[PDB]
Amino acid sequence: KNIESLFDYSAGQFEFIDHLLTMGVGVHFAALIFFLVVSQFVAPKYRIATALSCIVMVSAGLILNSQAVMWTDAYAYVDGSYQLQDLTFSNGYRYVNWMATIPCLLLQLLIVLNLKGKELFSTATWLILAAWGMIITGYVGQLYEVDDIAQLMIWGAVSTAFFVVMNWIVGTKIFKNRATMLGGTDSTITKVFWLMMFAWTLYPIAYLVPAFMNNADGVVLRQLLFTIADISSKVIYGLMITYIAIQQSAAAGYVPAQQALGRI
Ligand SMILES: *C/C=C(C)/C=C/C=C(C)/C=C/C1=C(C)CCCC1(C)C
Ligand SMILES: CCCCCCCC/C=C\CCCCCCCC(=O)O
Ligand SMILES: CCCCCCCC/C=C\CCCCCCCC(=O)O
Ligand SMILES: [Cl-]
Ligand SMILES: [Cl-]
Repeated sequence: KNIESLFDYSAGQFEFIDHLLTMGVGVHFAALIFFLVVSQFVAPKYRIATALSCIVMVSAGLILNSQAVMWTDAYAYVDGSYQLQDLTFSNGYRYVNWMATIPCLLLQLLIVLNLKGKELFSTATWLILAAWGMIITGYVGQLYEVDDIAQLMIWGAVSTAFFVVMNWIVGTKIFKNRATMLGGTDSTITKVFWLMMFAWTLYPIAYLVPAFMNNADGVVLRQLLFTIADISSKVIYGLMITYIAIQQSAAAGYVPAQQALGRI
């Protein structure tokens, strides 16, 4: 059981959540068209990093669209407020989606870091195992956000341990392979690390909202934090990854990338 089910919502709270989720869909699908069109300017070595941004945009866009429809299915305006009907709304579906989206985000970073062969395969496997441990333990913890806050906290601590180990793998790989990067992207990639540290830390903050703001305004805050975090961790991040891919492509002599950069 999730905290959303405990409350009735004002028309203001209900409509704001619907608009946040709907705006989220729009931003991700608008970004998808950008990544699709610029993929032709990326060298073959990096083209999979731009394709992964397209995959993340549709995956995230579809979960946000699903959440928006589930939100409107679950509530109806009755006696002056939006009240729970027969259908349920939950954040559980986002956790399931992270099982696919987090590995995609991590893989596109490894590609632009110029990792290849055995090092790429072994780094991706450890990263994906750490990401899955984080997601599964978090998914279990949030099943107790109404019934048992102590259990939410302890599964949250286990999940945070996987998060910290994953961030150490990411940081280690970034600061080690920064020197292999072309066209000044050795500087850009350090900003990508900090963007990840910031954006990804908003998810455990949203996870703890039932512990510090268990009310209808807390429900709104959690959807707002997921909105900021999704746009930063998927869209802004994807735009930086694509910039890095095109810049390294042009530095390596890929003529469509040089022509695209020269045109802007
Ligand atoms: C596009 C979606 C992304 C980048 C999701 C990232 C999710 C996390 C970094 C989740 C982390 C969590 C903890 C560190 C503790 C509480 C449980 C989680 C799973 C919310
Ligand atoms: C990268 C940042 C992306 C985030 C964009 C989201 C912008 C819109 C967010 C907040 C505006 C504040 C709206 C006021 C909330 C009204 C409270 C209520 O529900 O009654
Ligand atoms: C119904 C939802 C409303 C639709 C939202 C459409 C607005 C799209 C605006 C921004 C999305 C960001 C797309 C990223 C392209 C990068 C642009 C750039 O080069 O700076
Ligand atoms: Cl190539
Ligand atoms: Cl997602």
